This record gives sequence, structure tokens and C-alpha cells, in this order.
Amino acid sequence: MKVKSAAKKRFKLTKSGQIKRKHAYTSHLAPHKTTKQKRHLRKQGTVSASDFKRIGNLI
Amino acid sequence: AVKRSTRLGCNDCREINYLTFKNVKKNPEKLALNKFCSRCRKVVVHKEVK
RNA sequence: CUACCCUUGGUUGUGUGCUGUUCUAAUUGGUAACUGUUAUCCAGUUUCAAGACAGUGUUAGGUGGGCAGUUUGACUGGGGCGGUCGCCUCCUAAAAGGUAACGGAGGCGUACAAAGGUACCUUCAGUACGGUUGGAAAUCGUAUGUAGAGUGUAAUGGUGUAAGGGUGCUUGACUGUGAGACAUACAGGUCGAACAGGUGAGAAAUCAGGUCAUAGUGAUCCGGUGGUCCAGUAUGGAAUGG
RNA sequence: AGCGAAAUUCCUAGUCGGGUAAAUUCCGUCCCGCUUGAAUGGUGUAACCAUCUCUUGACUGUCUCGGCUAUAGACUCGGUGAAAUCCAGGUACGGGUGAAGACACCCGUUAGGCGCAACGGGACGGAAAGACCCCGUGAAGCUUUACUGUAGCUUAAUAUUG
RNA sequence: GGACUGUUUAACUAAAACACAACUCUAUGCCAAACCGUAAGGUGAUGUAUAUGGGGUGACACCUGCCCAGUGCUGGAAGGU
RNA sequence: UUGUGGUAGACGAGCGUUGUAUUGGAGUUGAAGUCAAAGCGUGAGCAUUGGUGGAUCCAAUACAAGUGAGAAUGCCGGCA
RNA sequence: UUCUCGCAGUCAGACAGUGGGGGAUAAGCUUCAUUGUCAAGAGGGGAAGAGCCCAGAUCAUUAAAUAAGGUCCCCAAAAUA
RNA sequence: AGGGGUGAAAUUCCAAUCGAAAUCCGUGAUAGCUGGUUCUCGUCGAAAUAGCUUUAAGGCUAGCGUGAGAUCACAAAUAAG
RNA sequence: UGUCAGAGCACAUUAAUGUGUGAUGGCGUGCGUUUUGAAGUAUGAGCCGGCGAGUUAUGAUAGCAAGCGUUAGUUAACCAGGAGAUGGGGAGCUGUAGCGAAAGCGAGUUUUAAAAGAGCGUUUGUUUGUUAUUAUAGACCCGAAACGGGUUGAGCUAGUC
RNA sequence: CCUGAGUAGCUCGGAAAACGUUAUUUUGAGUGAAUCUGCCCAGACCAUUGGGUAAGCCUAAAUACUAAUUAGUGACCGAUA
RNA sequence: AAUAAAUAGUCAAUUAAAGCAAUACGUGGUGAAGUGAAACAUCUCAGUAGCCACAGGAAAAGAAAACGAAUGUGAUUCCGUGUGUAGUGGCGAGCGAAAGCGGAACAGGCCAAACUUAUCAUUAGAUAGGGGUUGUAGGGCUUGCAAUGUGGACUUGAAAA
Ligand SMILES: [Mg+2]
Ligand SMILES: [Mg+2]
Ligand SMILES: [Mg+2]
Ligand SMILES: [Mg+2]
Ligand SMILES: [Mg+2]
Ligand SMILES: [Mg+2]
Ligand SMILES: [Mg+2]
Ligand SMILES: [Mg+2]
Ligand SMILES: [Mg+2]
Ligand SMILES: [Mg+2]
Ligand SMILES: [Mg+2]
Ligand SMILES: [Zn+2]
Repeated sequence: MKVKSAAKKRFKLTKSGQIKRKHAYTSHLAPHKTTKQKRHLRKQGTVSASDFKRIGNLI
Repeated sequence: AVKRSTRLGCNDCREINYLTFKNVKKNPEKLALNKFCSRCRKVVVHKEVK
């Protein structure tokens, strides 16, 4: 069972589950968003427990 | 869309810190404010950058 | 008078290629003759015509359904043509919130260095009487009126000493963050006390992380631009990445 | 120009004349030809046509309108002996109900058991995983100024080469 | 309607379709052009513009008008890309 | 004491088959298979007797699977 | 019925009562909010009816009292005023 | 001789088959689409909705079922105020 | 087209409130499939018998059981062996310290001027057996029209010679 | 003095290599060196350090496969297999 | 033979193969599509099938212009692991090593060229010998010492098991 290549490059896995991820909406359009939105999205975050099943077996 | 935004940069260290919006068609003047600069750690004059 | 640098012309001289000739040995031949040979292929010799062109190999432009592989949306009171495809406000929506239809009305793909932030001052439009140019209607003073005014714009909600109009000073249309909630399948969106740095207004308290609120926008990949208390396929750099 | 309700004309069964007792077809004729038309040819044309279309003489069972006869079957006897179909069946009719049109259900009605020759109303009879329609991120064939490429054809540099 | 005689969808269409005689246009100067083949080779042709391939009409008679802006075709000689 | 309808569907406990292993054991005084019978079980299923038949087979505990048929316009054979 | 973990299934719904839209206060029509039932659910009433009313089947009994509905015969059950 | 041939042209004919033959092989092609899927008893028991979808006969997540485990009081229900 | 009652008739058993038939009353629109819903005027099966459809290899996670255990656990290939269990074989695998994009730091660490704040961490193992689900292989079974490659055919028919 | 010349490179188009063209390796077209103080290499590249000497040939063993000969095995089939 | 000589050609003699199959394995040339991507062209299926040439008992490969980060390994091949890693990919589907490490087996030899010999109308730039085979660089050229021996990738006989 090969690890999905386009996944292992987006979901670093921490101790005790809790898949880690970066936030979207940070690559393209600066002005359309606000400063509050931009500095809230810089900080990385965990994956919702709904997708945890879809991703754990995807790694 | 319309690309009406613009960017302000500090003059002492020349970083490109800030982002704002300006309508060229009315006030052709180049903006020169003075705001907080993280590198310089103080309020420095920022002027517009292309 | 001895030198270095520009505009324009002639010269012996090379160096390139550009068109243009002549010549032939490369090369070509479905010109002829000869031999292998009793052979319309073929090989060899000579002649004849061409002649460094053509044909041929690579490389590169152009025309090219002759040929090949393929796409050519969905909703849809059957399908087609028509219309629509995201976001915002009201009604439908049954007095919490939500709630469909090719149901009823309408808007956005922003605008403002002031229409932001702060201190201070001030508060309708309209109508009536009164007054040169001046008129239904400009402005002037007076009263009257309880919002029919204003609120950048769609509709709704809210707001008459306000969130509306004028002025002085500025740029908080900050940096780094974020306890706790809302609404949410995910992604995302929204609100925000409080803390540190350094500011603006103000006597001070206080206020300020854009506007009265609700739309005003689009993931990922790829590549580029600016900064860098990151790495640099042995080492020092660099390229290339972060 | 010609020709024109045409193999072309929608309104259009145009109008008018002839044929006809009577004529959406037919012949001729006028032209608002919705949109005829000159080598995707136009207009005429003798002969020819298993072509089309209309009128007509003779002609006849095509028909008013149906009859008769003879054979081969059919039918009966002897012999050999298939098929498609088929959930089990001892398989009525009316009104109603019902997945919306009933042998079975409900409420009435009718009917001794079983064949044989017939006929076709029904059993949405049988034969065909509906040809039409729609759907599938289905196929193939064909087209093109749909996309991307390409065999070919043509042009230039370079080698063959002075 | 088509000129005719003919051919055609074996096994639902024989026709007003296809052919055809004739007409015009175009290409082609001989190792012809077009064509099959990767090339050799071959047809065209043991032919030579009174010949051969292609497109379009379709006996015979009379006619074949207007437009070269667009597409296509041919030529152009300085320029632009 | 409270309960016990049930498709899709989750969970539990089980019957049967074929063979291997060790343990017991039946068989020409007639084994399996096959029909018949007026049995026993909550079910999958299991005995008893007799006719036929003419040599292998039954139970207990584990183990392993070509393991369980009414439908596929199913395939093959037979028969209406 | 809150939280975590394994395992699915489902995304063609229908009708009756109620409040409205489209529709023509038409449809066993269509689209919603709500209460039930059916689906996935038998018995009795309804003459016959998936969706109404009553009800919610462990199995046997040739036992008793009832719910909706109903008592001349079919069809079990009633008389008086 | 078949991404060919032949065609007085009809999509004709190419061994009772031709909008591109016949049989073999890749090959058990793929099919969100029909049909089928075989023994028993017990316990519990749904949905037919929302969001997105070149999606609308399908798919993912939430919602609703089940199993294992915790929370056992302030959590969830049912009545009055 | 049977069932619950029930007469008459004829027999007599895996000894049982018995067996076979069943005039007559009450009651009663099959089975799978797919469907909102089918007795179905929707479809499949003429009948019987046999054959016939969720397995396998290699890995992932979860549940259950077992061995072994706190500097733990555990072998693969290979070699010897009754085409054996097993013995050797520690090379590797997981766990034992995380965080960070990374150099690095270390029970702390990234972001940050910040040693505040927040994110993440400040121990609960491993190898097998068995079962459920899942991945790559046709992966429950049957079912195309088709796509490509190699060959065989002009003895019918079309054309030419 | 010798130590493998149209050679290694460089350029244009392509590919093998895990790599969709990139160090290394190969090449259809073109050009084209040096000679131990040398040549190549250590993911573009240069210097330092270090490694190896192409452009010539040959090579058993472990490895893959069994239609075949012999002996034998099977929790493989037992005439729809 | 055209052409005088010579070559082409023709005639004769001797030695090799041409083919088959083990539907299998090997190398080499050429090389799809179905399918997956939920469509599709880059890509995958796949250098798979097929066609073809060539052997062989095994073949191919092979003794470093190497690995690659070090006081390092020291031909090739094959198995496990590294690891589903570093990377590569319309960064989608997917693809997937080289080191290092544990192992089975283990062998490395020989020409060209310098120089020298003999002979070719020696115009040799050719024919047959000697000599020499490479990296902590070697060999040749001038000069000495020590050598008689292991060793096989190997010829003929004899004997034995
Ligand atoms: Mg304001
Ligand atoms: Mg404003
Ligand atoms: Mg605003
Ligand atoms: Mg370095
Ligand atoms: Mg008879
Ligand atoms: Mg029928
Ligand atoms: Mg014609
Ligand atoms: Mg004509
Ligand atoms: Mg069944
Ligand atoms: Mg039918
Ligand atoms: Mg390097
Ligand atoms: Zn600065």
C-alpha cells in the first residue's frame, strides 16, 4: 500500500494523531482579504475529525 | 476586476510592509504616511511602491 | 607647430557573406554505343546533356479533415430552442432559527486620504406670513412641524442633539497575538474581551486594529517580484530551493 | 432575358375558362415569384420509356350482387410424426374496486361432465431485453474557419562540395 | 421528367438517380502532370498538347445578364512583420 | 421486573457437508448410497425398522475449505 | 437523544389532516413547514382499498372483559319511550 | 485484400454477414447499467433530507441505525410554575 | 386448489387424544426481482437432476485472545534439517522526546522584541493467532456495441486481363 | 619514448536511467582537443582537496526455465470433475 | 572481357549452414490499443502482447575514467532490508531508485603502442616473431641481484574410485 504522494506533502503527522495542515487562501490575492484574516490564516491548524478517517488511511 | 490596490514601503529599510487602496484617477499624488515598521521598531514614514 | 575624438569621400588591403557570370573532377540521368551476354533489369568503360544546382540526411517556418485521437456541460413539470448557473436585501417563510420551486421585486463584481480615527460645536426636509434683481421653485430673517430630511449606492433594519452637517489635529485604513462564542458536513466565514511594543486625538477619562450594519469577490498547482537571526549533494562560494 | 401556383406557392381547396350532372387531382391563363432563374444551367423539342399524371372508345365478375361447377387440401379412416408457448390450475358473466381496463377480489347473476368442425373478440395472445423518445461524463461513421498533431507539397541554414 | 440504347440498391426502392454522345474550364513541354508504393518499381504510355489527368454541366436548337468588397486562384516588386 | 412485528443493515450463538490428525468403535450374522413408514427436536437438521445393494464407515475434540441453491430470457442431460 | 472508536445502509418516496406558494381555492398534480401512517406492519371497522379510524402479532387454548364500528336475514349481537 | 480492394455511385459488392469482412490474440477489455448472489435461530432497527459535485439513475461528508466504552447528576426526557 | 371445522366410508400403526380419502360450513387474489406501491393487464423460470457467483498473495487500521516486558519486543533472506516443528542468523522494524519548513534547541520547543499569549508535547509497549473493513492485482458472478495487432479468404459477386 | 582520435567534449533534435530530459549514459546531423605539470569524476558551474585512468578483447560460479528420463509425493480431481 | 596489362565474370576442388522444436526460459530490433485519469490530449496500461533476427545449455553483464563522504568499500549477478524513503509527476492518477547493511557464490586474464628481429621493386604505412598490459601510476630504454618454483579460466596419455 503506497502512500498517496500528493498527500504526504500536505499533512505532516504529529504525536498522538492530530494530523497537521496549513491553511488555504494564502497564495494568491492579498488585498481582497483583510489583515485579521491573513494573520489568522498564517497559523497552521488541525484537520476536522470528519476528514480524519479519510486521511489517516490515506497515509 | 479592477486592480485598485497599492503597496506602501518604509524608506529607511525599504521593506514593503503595508498594503492599502488608492484611486489614482482622482488624487494622483503619491501617498506618504507614517506607520509602524517591524524592522525599524518605530513609526517611520512609508511611501508608495510600485 | 606635435597629438586624441566626430560628419563625408577615394585608395591600395584583407574577412565575410550577397546577388551574376564562366569552367569542371565530385555528383545526376528513364541520351546513345560497347562488354559480362543468345539478357528492355543490373554492374563496368566511353560518349551526350546537366552541373557544384538538383536529388538526398538532419534542423527550422508555411499551407495541410488527405489522415489520427478526442471534447462538444447541467438544471429542465419529457427533450430541443429560450432563460439561469456565484454573492447581497425584502416577501413567500406559517410571530425563535431554518425552509423548495423555470415563485414574486430588485441590486454587486464597489466607492472615500476623507465619506477613516479622535476633540469641539451644531440638528431636519417641508409649509405660511415678510423681502430688489428673482421667476412655482435659488438666498435672507421669523415661526410652524415631530421625521415625510439626511444616512455615498439596491431593499430591509437602525438612527431626529444620533451613526446627520462644520471645524482643528492626524493616519489605529497599526505590529505580534488571542481567552470565549456564533453559524457551520469539510473548506471557509463572523464577532471579540484581554495582553506586550510603539503611536494619534484629548486637560483627562476614554476612543481608535477602517467606514451605521448587511454584498463588493475565486481554492490548489506553476512561475515571477521584495526581505531574510534557513539549507548550499566532499570543502569555500554560486546556481537552485525554503 | 426567359418562365411562372410549377416535382418549386405558405394564406392556397388563388381567380378565370375547358372537361364534368357534380371535379382539393387535370389542361390553358393572369402574376404581391413569402423564397423561380440562367452550365449545382434556363427555355423549347420529334423519337423512346416494365417511369409519373389526367380524359376517353372497346372491354370485362373491379363492382350493384351474389351464384354454380371441377380438382388439391380441409373433414373421416389406416400409417409415420414436428413447432413456437408454458409460475401450479379443477381457467363464466354484469356493476364496483384495485399499480387507475380483472377468470380468481367485493356484491349480484348464469352454468350437468367431456369432445368434434368452425370463427377470431379476449387472456394488455406468441415470435423480437423498443427501431421512436430519454438517460449513460457509451460506441462507430461523417463533417468543418472545434482542439491538438501529422503523411504529403513547398521555403531557408547546414553536410554531400569545388 | 430524362434526350435515346444502357447500369444500379444480390435478398423490400430500377426511378425523375448513375452513365452517355457533346460543351466548357483548368493542370500538364516528357525522367510530363495526376496516381499506387516508405523506396525500388509500375501505370500515364512502347503515349507527346488534334495527347493525358481532374472539376462541372449532359443529345439537338437559341441563350448563358450584374458584382472581384469577402473566400479561393494566378502574378507582383520596393516596403512592414 | 421490563420486554420478544420488521426489509436494507450492525451484533451474537449455531446445524450440516468433504478431508487430515490423534482417541474409541461397527461391518458379508451385510457398510455407505436409494426408495417406503402412522417417530424425536425451538430451527438449520437427527435417529429406528424393513425391502434393495454388495464394501466400506459412525460418534467425540481440534484443524482446513472448490462448504450449503428455486430464480441469472443461466450451462449440460432427460422428460412432458 | 451528550462524547470517543469499529461497521454499514440511505439521498426515485407516497397518502390523509393542518398553513400557505405555483396551479384556475383543478388534478391520486407539483414545491414546502408540521402531525401521523405506510414504507420496513399483520388483526377489526371500512363491501372490496398500502397511506383513513382503532390498534402495534413471542407460540398454543373449541377461556373472560373491551376499543373504533355495529345489532331484520345474508352477518355475531336490542329492547323500551 | 480490409484505417484496403472494386464500384456506368446504391453506402453497391468483397464466400447466405459490410457506415467499414472472417477467425485468433492483448483479453477474464471497461460498463456510475439490467439480471443473479445458495443454511438456521436470537437482539436491535433506519433513511428516501441538508452542502458540494461536467453532478442529478452515481459519489463524499453531516443527519438517522448498530456494536464496544465512558459520562450516572449539574447530561437527556416527561408534566406544572 | 389449501386451511380450520366435519359427516359417512375402508383399514390398523416408529401406540399414538392414530391412519387414507374427504359429501358439507367458515376463510382465502402464488414465489423471486425491482418499485412510492405489484395478485398483477410489469417483468424471470415448461418440469426434474447436476454444475454455477465475496476467495487468494503481499501490506494498513480496528476488535478479541496469547507469548514476552520496562534500556523492552522481534526476526527476514540464508545455512543445517525427514520435501519437518525448530536451532543458528540482530542486518533491519516498531516503541523509548518532542518541536520546527530547516540548521538547530531539548522536557521543552515554533511563532515572537517577548522568557508573556497561543499551537504542539511533558510515556504506556511489542510479536503472532483469529475476525470485520480496506488498498494493488479481473478481485462477487454473468453481460456489450467496440479498440488495437497478426493472419485467412476474389471457387458467390464487382472490375480488369 | 609509449600508455587505444572523427575519439571525450560543444551545438540541434530524441531516448536509457527511479527522474515527464538533468548531472551521469547512449546518438541521427555538424563541429572537434589534450598527453602524467595530462584526461575524467564527486546533480548546472569555478577553485582547493580527494578518487579513478575511458575511447580494445575474454570470463566459470551463484541466477531463470523443464515438453523430456528415472524414483516418489499430495488435508489435488475421481467421468457435468 | 569493352582494354594492352589488370579487375569484373566464368569453370573446377575442399570445408561450414539452410531447417525443426521444449507454446518455457535469454538477448536484440520494432512496438500498439483496451483500461486508469471517474471525460481527455501530457501521463499510465507498457517497453506488456504481437511480428522479426540470433544462439545457448543457460544466456546477458562484468574486473572501475567506479561508489560517494569517510583514518571508508574494492568486478559482475541474485535474495532480504533500506522504504513505499530522497525524489519525480496536467505535483493529479500514479511511478520509484542509488548508497549503506545482512547473505548465496568468488577469478580474474589477454591484445594495441613504444623498443627490437626477418622479409616483402622494403617508397611498408605490410606479413610472421620477441616484448609488454597499467594507477599507493605502470611498461619500454641503460645496469645489476635473486629466481627455478607455484598457478590455473587449461592439451594428451595411464591407473583408480
Ligand atoms: Mg462618519
Ligand atoms: Mg461610509
Ligand atoms: Mg460602506
Ligand atoms: Mg559544497
Ligand atoms: Mg391419421
Ligand atoms: Mg405480445
Ligand atoms: Mg447532371
Ligand atoms: Mg438538367
Ligand atoms: Mg432467495
Ligand atoms: Mg412481456
Ligand atoms: Mg560537486
Ligand atoms: Zn523600516
